[PDB]
Amino acid sequence: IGDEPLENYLDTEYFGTIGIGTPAQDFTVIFDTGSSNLWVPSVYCSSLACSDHNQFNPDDSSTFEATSQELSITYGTGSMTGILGYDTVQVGGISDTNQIFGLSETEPGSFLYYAPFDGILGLAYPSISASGATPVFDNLWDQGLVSQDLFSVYLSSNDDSGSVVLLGGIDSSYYTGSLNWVPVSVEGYWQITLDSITMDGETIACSGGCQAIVDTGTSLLTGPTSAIANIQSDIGASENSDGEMVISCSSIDSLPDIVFTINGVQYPLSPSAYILQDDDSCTSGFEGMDVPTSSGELWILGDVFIRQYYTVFDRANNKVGLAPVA
Ligand SMILES: CC(C)(C)NC(=O)[C@@H]1C[C@@H]2CCCC[C@@H]2CN1C[C@@H](O)[C@H](Cc1ccccc1)NC(=O)[C@H](CC(N)=O)NC(=O)c1ccc2ccccc2n1
Repeated sequence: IGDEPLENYLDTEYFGTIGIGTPAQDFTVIFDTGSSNLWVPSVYCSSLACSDHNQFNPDDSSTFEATSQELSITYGTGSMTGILGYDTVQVGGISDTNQIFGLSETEPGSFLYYAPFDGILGLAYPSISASGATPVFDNLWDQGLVSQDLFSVYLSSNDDSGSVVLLGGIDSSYYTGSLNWVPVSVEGYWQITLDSITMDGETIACSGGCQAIVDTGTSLLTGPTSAIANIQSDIGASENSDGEMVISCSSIDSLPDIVFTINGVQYPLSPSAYILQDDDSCTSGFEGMDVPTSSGELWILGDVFIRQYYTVFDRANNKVGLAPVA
């Protein structure tokens, strides 16, 4: 069982350190359950974002193996192109030998330039991995480096330390009650069916159900634009002249919970969860973002949600487990 500590950066980004190569070259990466590739910047990249982050240098590792397979990934925000290579990846105390990963060659645009972290470590299914690159957790399982085919995630609140990804285990001290298991509706993302979103026992979005993903790599709780506007209206949020969904810090205390029903079970978020506070600057924890799929538009249950619920991602089962944080 491997234990990867995560830094909680401003309750907005959670990343941990990994080593790549021999000897290990270190990188910070988002542990991202909404994607499946591992990549880091490399010395082959001249983009601005590569210039202000740690760069992998294959010529300094005795265990690197080149490939000629190319890689291209577009995220919600940010994108990269690169080349795949193999090396040993030290993650959560495990030596992940023979791990295929991306060496960036372009990282265009500005979001990544300002980001504290170097790269991304995807924890989703191989079906959404670009160039069909074996994801890290799949490689760990395939090599028998974890005995149970599952991992769990605790994300801390209030910028505290203690966030972790537990590779190959579940630690019950992080949660109250027993885990509620939710079947994966579509295997690619960790995608599940949301049954309803309610406030004061009135349904306010996702009438008749809707698809959602559990995504540690997304800060906010996102959903279709029109539905989110309604929610924002419902919690009394309004965009300021600077493009920021502002809310009076007094509402944290007046407002009711917003309840997510998942596999027939209620998962409330109190105002203190769905409203972000920073010394009398309070923004909405909801953000409108349209994510079209075959099935339907996706909701994203990001860090706003995950901070409240210890999450188990079970590949043996194809289930997500949830329970309220301790
Ligand atoms: C959703 C949003 C608020 C924009 N947040 C993010 O995107 C953060 C931003 C972070 C900083 C920069 C680098 C990426 C990380 C991780 N991501 C979360 C990350 O978990 C994100 C969640 C997501 C899923 C689907 C659609 C959009 C967004 N996943 C992704 O972005 C995955 C990555 C992949 N190729 O597998 N991308 C897609 O699934 C993707 C992107 C663009 C598309 C355009 C047309 C058709 C299909 C498309 N699919």
